[PDB]
Amino acid sequence: GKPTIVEAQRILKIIDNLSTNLTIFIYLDSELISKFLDVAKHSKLSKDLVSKLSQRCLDLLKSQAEIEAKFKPYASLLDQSNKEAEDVEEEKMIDAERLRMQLENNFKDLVRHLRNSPEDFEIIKSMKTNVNPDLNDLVHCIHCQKVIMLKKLSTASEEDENHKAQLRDLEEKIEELEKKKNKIQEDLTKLKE
Amino acid sequence: MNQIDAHKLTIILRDATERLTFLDTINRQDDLSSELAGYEISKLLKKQKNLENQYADLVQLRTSLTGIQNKKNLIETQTKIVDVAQNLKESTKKLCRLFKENPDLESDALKVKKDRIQFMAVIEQLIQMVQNNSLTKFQSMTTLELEDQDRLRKLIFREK
Repeated sequence: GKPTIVEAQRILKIIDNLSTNLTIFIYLDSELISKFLDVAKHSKLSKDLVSKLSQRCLDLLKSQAEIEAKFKPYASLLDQSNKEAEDVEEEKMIDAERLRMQLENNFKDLVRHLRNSPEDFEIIKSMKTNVNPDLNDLVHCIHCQKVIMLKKLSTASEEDENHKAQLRDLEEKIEELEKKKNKIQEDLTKLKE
Repeated sequence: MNQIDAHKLTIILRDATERLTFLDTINRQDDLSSELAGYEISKLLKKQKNLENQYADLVQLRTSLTGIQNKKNLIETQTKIVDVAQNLKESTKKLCRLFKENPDLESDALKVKKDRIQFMAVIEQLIQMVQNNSLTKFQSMTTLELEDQDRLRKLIFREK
């Protein structure tokens, strides 16, 4: 019953996009991606699910596995660069930055393709069934933030001040009526006694 | 949690923040004007126009649908007309709701931008928590905000 503005509608679109990306990431953990490094020798992944995956999806999976394997040594270096590690090699830092940027590009491409292929996300969910409880909590918090922000942007700024100016009176009268009903219920109880 | 997964989550959050920044930059030049509100009004009016066109086509068919064997077709057209009329009434309700409770376009846009800034700050806070792996703090903040916001307009039928 509350309409939304163009800016608020764009915010909602980005909200759904972020939720979809988070859900996709839920089934794109590091271990499964690394399991895609060697299709033939890594038998932990069933052949049928790999075959059911699209050629572009499989290519993205292999590329992401390779990028993650390469960047594993440099992830800690990137994390600790913010600390006192002044003696970090310049070439090592440049290589780590390049690997991170390539990994980000590949992950964005994979997310874009998955959002464009329902079968891709369905298969991804099929391969992995154990979802981190922290991941579920983050997804639910994302939905809660989405709903609260829809609530905020579904309200006129004049109505926003209404929550303080006129909705103050509305809520106070709601409390008054609730307490009046409480008093009438107490009267009913006393009369029955 | 794995550092690769945390980095990917941070990248996704920063991508969402960058999308918000691009939207704000596009709105910078003149999108603050009523052109966006006018565009939404025009899209709603185009939906209303489509409903009216379908209703008029059905009415024309009914007027020209003179025939005994087609009574079932006439009934179907009447049902479609009823659905179109209900859609038109609902669209009129929505458009009037737009026109009544949004008298101040400037204030509404200002509040939308403030909400956007608040959400970008919240996203950066979430990114910092993930880098610190403090998912519990993020969940607590979400719970607190959920508890805080609570209600609006529900008060109408609540009073009823």
